[PDB]
Parts: sequence; C-alpha cells; structure tokens
Amino acid sequence: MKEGIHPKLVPARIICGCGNVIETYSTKPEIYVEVCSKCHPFYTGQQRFVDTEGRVERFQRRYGDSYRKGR
Amino acid sequence: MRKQLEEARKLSPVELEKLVREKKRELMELRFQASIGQLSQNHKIRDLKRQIARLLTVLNEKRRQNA
Amino acid sequence: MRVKMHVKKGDTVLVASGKYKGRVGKVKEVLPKKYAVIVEGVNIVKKAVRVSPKYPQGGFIEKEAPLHASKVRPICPACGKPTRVRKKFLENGKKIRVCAKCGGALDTEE
Amino acid sequence: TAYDVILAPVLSEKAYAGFAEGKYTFWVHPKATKTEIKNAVETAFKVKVVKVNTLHVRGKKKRLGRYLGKRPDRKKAIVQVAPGQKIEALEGLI
RNA sequence: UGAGUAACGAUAAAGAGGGUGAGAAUCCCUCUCGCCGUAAGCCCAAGGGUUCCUACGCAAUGGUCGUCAGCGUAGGGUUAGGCGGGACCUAAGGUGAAGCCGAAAGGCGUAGCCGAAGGGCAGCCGGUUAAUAUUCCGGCCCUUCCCGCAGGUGCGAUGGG
RNA sequence: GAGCCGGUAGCGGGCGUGGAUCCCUGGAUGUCCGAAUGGGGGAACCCGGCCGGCGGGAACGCCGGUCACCGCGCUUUUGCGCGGGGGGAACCUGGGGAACUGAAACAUCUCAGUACCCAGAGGAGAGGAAAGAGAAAUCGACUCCCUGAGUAGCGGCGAGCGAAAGGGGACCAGCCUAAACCGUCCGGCUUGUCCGGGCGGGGUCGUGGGGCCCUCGGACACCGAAUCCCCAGCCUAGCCGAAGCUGUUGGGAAGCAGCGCCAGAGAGGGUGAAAGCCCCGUAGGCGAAAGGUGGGGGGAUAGGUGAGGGUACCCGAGUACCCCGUGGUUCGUGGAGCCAUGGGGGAAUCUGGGCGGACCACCGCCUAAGGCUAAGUACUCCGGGUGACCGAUAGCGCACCAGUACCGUGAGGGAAAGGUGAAAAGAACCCCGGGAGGGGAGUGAAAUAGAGCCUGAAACCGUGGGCUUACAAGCAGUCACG
Repeated sequence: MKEGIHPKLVPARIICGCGNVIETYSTKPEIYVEVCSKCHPFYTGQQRFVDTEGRVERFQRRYGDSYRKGR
Repeated sequence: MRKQLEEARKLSPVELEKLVREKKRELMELRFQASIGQLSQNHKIRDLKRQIARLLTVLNEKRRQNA
Repeated sequence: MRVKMHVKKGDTVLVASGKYKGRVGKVKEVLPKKYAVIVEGVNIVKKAVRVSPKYPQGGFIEKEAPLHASKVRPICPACGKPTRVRKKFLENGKKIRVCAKCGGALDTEE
Repeated sequence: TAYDVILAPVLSEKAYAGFAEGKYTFWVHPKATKTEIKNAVETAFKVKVVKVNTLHVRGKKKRLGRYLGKRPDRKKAIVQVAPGQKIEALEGLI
C-alpha cells in the first residue's frame, strides 16, 4: 500500500455527479456522471537520534511527529 | 534370501561396501554377456539387481540407525 | 471373479458341457477362469515349423470357460466349498465339507 | 550409488578394427565424463588408458503397428590403451 | 454427376545394346546425344532433425510405371588441449543491491550480472572407411595449467595508467 | 491363499504353503526441471565457492554436505532459531471494475457490484456480543431456511429496482486486551518523584473498574484449540454366508418336465440360450488390525473464573462532532437519517456521550474509535450409493496407447475411432498366382460369425432373367384398352 500514510492508512474511491440542483427553490437537479475518481493524501518527515524520513500525512503529522519526537 | 539379510546385517560399513561393489562388478560380467550366455543369466541380472538393492538398503539403515 | 476362486488344481466333475464326465484339474487361472481340466481337446493346427516335429495339426488345447465345473469330488460327488475352523493349534484350512467332508489337503492326495 | 560401473560394449563393424589395435568401444552412462570413463576403465579392468573419446548418439524412428516412439538417448565412448597391452577378452570373444 | 474429359508442376530433348526380375519408355551397366558452367558445380551458416549408409522389401506415398527411392522393416553410422560455443569479454537491449514508484499485479533505475557473426585465444598437409574428419592414423607444429629443478626479482590486486 | 515374472501374447529362463505375486499402512532411496533458492539460463541445461570422499598426485573430474531473498523475536556483535515462500475443479472475502443489452433512440437510470483482473484465507470463508432493533417501559451475539413482500418503498416517479424488523426453523459459547492505579521491575531520560519496557490486580461481556474504609471468602463452572485417554471412523488389506438333483429336446440349459430344499440373504451380475438352491469374499447378517484421523463418552489436568456497602473524586480507547466531496441501506444531493469515510476544523470521562424524532423539548435504547473466535449454511478436484439419465453423430470435447492427431508465429482451436465366436478352434495342407487373393480341404451349432469380422438398411454400382424402344414429343403421370 504505497500511497498510504503510516500512523494511519488512507487511499479512497469516488464518483462525481455534477449537474444542476435548484431543488428547494424550483424543479429538480440535472445529473449525469458515472466517472470514477481518485481522492488522496501526501508525504514528508524528520529525524531519529539522527538519520530519518517519515512520509506520514498532514493532520497525523501535527499528531505525527508530535508522537515520534515523543519517542 | 533371508541369508542375504543375515550377513547384510552382520557387517558394519565399508566392509559392506567392498561387498556390494564387488557384486556390482559381477553385474558388469552379466551385462557383458548380453551377447551370449543370456540364458540362465536372465535370473542373474535380475537377482543381482535386486539383492544389490538389498545390501544398499541395509547399508542405508545402518547409516541411519548408527549416527 | 477377483482374487476369489475355488479349486487348487483338484478333482472335478463338469456340468454345463456336452461332456459332464470328469477328472483332475490340471491348470487354472485367476483373472480369466477358463481353468483347463484334462478334458476337451481341439486343434489350432500347428504350422510346419521345426519347433514342431514337422507334421501339422496339434491335437490338444484347453480352456473350460465356465466357472461351473462343479467343485470337488469327495466321497460325495458334487459339492460347494464352505469354510473351516482351525481345530489343530494355529491353522486355517478352508476345507471342503458340504455333504462329504474331504480335506483337499495335500496329504496323501491333493 | 557412486559406483565404478557405468558401461556396456559396442559391436560395430567399426569397433573391431579398434580391437585390432586396442581402440575399444564401450557404450556408457549418458552422463559419464571423459576422465571418469578413464577411471571407470582402469578400475573395472586394470590398464593404463590414454585418450578417451566420447560420442553422443540417438535413435529416432520407431513404430509399433500404429504408434510412434524413439529409442533412448545414448552415449558411445571410444577409449584406448597405451602399451598396446591388455584387454584381450573383448577381442577374443568377437 | 461433370468424365475416364481437364491436367501430369517450364520447350535443357534424348537413343540404343546388355543385365537384373514374373513383369521393367522408367531401375543398373555400356556407347552415343543434349543443357548448365559464375551455375542447375564445390563449401559455411540458419533451418529440418534423422536420413545418411548397408542389407532387405514393395501393399501403401512418389500426381503414371518401379525388380528402384531422399517410402517400409531391421541393422550400422558422426570421436577433437588446439574447428566453433561455454569455463574470457563487453554494445543495444535486458535484469538488478542502493533508491524511487505504483488501488493491487507491477512501473523505473545506480553499481553490478546476463547478451554477439564485434574483441581474444593454440595446426597445417596427406591417408583410411559402405557411411565421420584439421578429431581416428602419419607427418611436422604450438597453448594454458599443476609439480619438481635451476637462474633471477621487491614480487604483488585488477584498483590508476 | 498358494500361483506367479503389469497393459500382452511369443523368445526364453525361473520363484512359490519352511505364506510368492497382489493388497493396505508406514521407512528407504528418490536423476534433472519447476516457488527454485549456491550464481547464470533460451525449463529438464550450464558454471561454481566452500569442509569432506575415492582415481594416476596435483592439476582435471567426479562422490557427499552446505551456500535465496523478506518479515519474525534473536545474539542491539555471531544468521543461529522460527515463519513466509507456491500450487488448487467450485465455493468466499477484500481491493479494483466494463459494455453489448433493458428503457422499443439515448446520457440519468438498468444489464451491475455482475463478468473479469489481482491480492488473501480455508475445508470452509467472512460474520459476530449491540454507541443495535423500534415501539412494545419489548427484543436481546451472528449467520443460514421460511415468511414477511414483490409489500414499505426509490426512480427521465418511465423502465424497472426492492428491504428491514416481526413469527416459525436450524445450531446454539462467549471472550481477550488499552483501563496507568499500584506494586515492582527493569530501562530511560535526566535526578529524584517525567519517559520506554514487563508482571500481577484492574486489566468491565450488557453499562462499569480503581483508591479508600466495614462486612467478604475458604470449590462443582468448564474451555473459545484447554491437555490428555480410549469406544476412538475411516485407509485397504474384512469375513463367513443359507439351499437340488435327475431326465428332456438341442451346439449347447440354469428352458420344458419329475420331484425337492433354503429364505433376518427371490437385489443384481456372470456361465454356449431364460438359475433364489453353479458360480458371483454379492446380497442377509456378521465379522475384522501393530500402524494414519476426533466427534459422541469420560474423567482429569481445569488455563481461567466467582461478594456486600460506603466515599469526593481518578480512568476505556487518540480524530467523535460540524463543514464541503462521495459510497453503502430499499434512497438516484430528496425534509434525509443512519454506518463507512477523502479533505477541512478538532471533543469530552457514565451530573459523559451516540440513536429513534431533518431540527428542537420531552421519553427511552444504548455505550463507540483494540482484537479474537466453534455450529447452523455454500462447492466439488476425490470417493460411494441413486437413476419415469444417455446408452456411441447420443453421453464429457474423449468407452479407450485424445485435450493426443492435426490446424495456429503464437494465446487458442480441436475431430475421428466400440462389439468376430461359447473358446479361438484367426485356418495347417494342396492347387493357380511374384506374392497379394482366391478354390478346396478343414475346425464352428453358423463363416454370406474370418479379421474393419455381429445385425447390415438407402443412395450407388454392377451380372442374369421377364416386357418394352430408332419417323419421333415429354420431367412426371394418370384413365380407357389391347
């Protein structure tokens, strides 16, 4: 799983119906899409007792290196 | 015959090999009378093949059941 | 019709035959039955080969296909095999016993 | 197992000239290897071999009323003797 | 059925005499004749793999015939320190520690390793078999390796040139 | 139980009741290829390092043993010790995921979370003790069968799609952890008293622990593999097994006839043609082993479990909850929940929080962000029994040296072809012929059952016989007649 995080684990699927709305004001929305789509995370990291990396993801990086600096 | 198994048990190692190696050379005999003696020899190739398998077997056993 | 049969080589009356007369079984066969029994010669007619004394037509080849040459001839004529026990210490001996009880043992006879 | 015995003699019209001057012709175990043909010969008979020659060969064509197969892979082996001495049984036999 | 019709795979053409055999325009000898001849000749490679060869055989297959055959049965047949190829090398490409990747399978890539009709490394002429050759045989001709013996050397990695 | 040296006979030799072959479990070697793994490679070949072993020493060659990579604790120094590695007819789960078609066109929709691709486990898989269900102060893990109901419902409200509780029904268990409290233990940082690692209790199964103080207490509940032990079932090797003979026609009977017998065994199959009593280790019934499998039984070990109050409080999961973006559920942005989440903000400790109510007040039901789990059900590669199932152009593509021949660069396609007779007794010997092949002679009850050999049909091809036909007309024919 190489675009997951590490403190947690993340890579989800999608469909993306566009099309109109105008529901609660008038008629009813248009819709017309069956297009599957990617929807995804990020990379970056730090240092051990000298020498590291990390990868990780965003919110669980504020959390992340919090943790691991906490050794 | 079970005789064969007697003395096959009785010897311990390399003795048993000088035995079996000889008896193989007796196979070289019988295979070189492929050309002629053939007759009573039939039993010779077959019996020799067999019982040499026997001595190898018991040798395999002693090799196992020793060390 | 497997390992299972009947006769040793034995003494044997026939039934389905056109001969019915009988005497001792000379050879049998397991998988095929056929067991020839010193009865019913035919020909083959041997060629003219030197393995033959040169003259042709052998007088004798034998296969009694039925497994219906009714078994065994004790003092009673035809009878089927039954079982045994042992009686004698350590035995087997699935002896002929129906009506008459001849052994089929290899003692004085077969 | 690891036995000295790996061979069986040839009867070519060729071979007999070799016997005329001591160039013998054994079939061998189709995975013998020059040097081992040497020692297999010295040991299984007692001579000083010089030169061993080897020679793969194989059957093909062979039919059985209806069906179709091949004679097994096979490995010929010339061998010689240096003095000119020894092995005589083979030339006396035929 | 069309039909015992079209066709017999180039317009380089054959003819005879003898033998073999039950039978031969067709096979084998003999003498004529003609075409190729820088090819329809002699080699090496790729390829096909057993014939090749010999003795047998002719039911079938050979677009006919066959006593023949590159067809059938059986038997025999290829020999290498130096010829080629691997125990030597590298090109393209491939594969691959490091590393980077990838919803998963996998994608990419250093060093390295594989990869050749390119590099390199030690034989040529003759004889003999029904059938193999520079291998078997004779002739000369050389190489790398191990051991001993000598004389001599600061020898020494495949790291820099 | 006494004949044997597989399919297969012949050349030939031999071995058996002083238990052969055959059969069953085990043991042994087990070439090379394959996940392949000492390194390479165009699978079945190559090239080796290392200790050892013979051969003429070494060289060179063998013979034996070791040498893959990854994660797992390890010895954080020694790769030592573990495990994975792959392969499966169908079934399952997850990660992905489609169009023809359906709507009489066509995108929303449907075909459809299908086919299929890939990862993964197994003899079953997932699921699984409630932050539920939903209306009863009721229910109580889950899966599976029925019904609910083709209803409630969702929809270019068009095609069509389509539940849940609820009731019967099968089988029927619940558990283990982070609660940081302490002990203590290390070990850290830094020193004292903050962190990292273990052990107990507590480490909650229904809503509760810890600390505190008083009464507890001094055993039946047995594994969720507990662990073992046998009846333990199968592997086959299992075993006995009851009872009739004569005549009779025919090549032959077991038909017909004369009698006569067994039946917890008249299922069936075989033997020249039609047997309950010949055979059929066949039914009836019974009977089986030293070894390889586990429920029912039984214990046991039994790991382990098990109060009453009071007291302020201390502590159960770090991301819930709101927002934009989607998926599931019957839901297609619909008033839209709920579970799951990709971003973005970011909480609290049971006087807490989620859910029915879009939302709010009330009333309840619950108690999340750790995890594990027998049985019920699904499928057949392998086995056994059953066919108002085929019975050879049917049945599987194959009833027999077929996924082969053969076609294809290749992934792939994919055939024909069964049956002489009771037994071969498959034809000696002569004649003609080059031999083929035939004619006799023969065996056979029959060879017009003779080797593509049962029966043998039509098209087709012929030979002989009967009527008819050369100045004629018309596919066919038909009626009248001579």
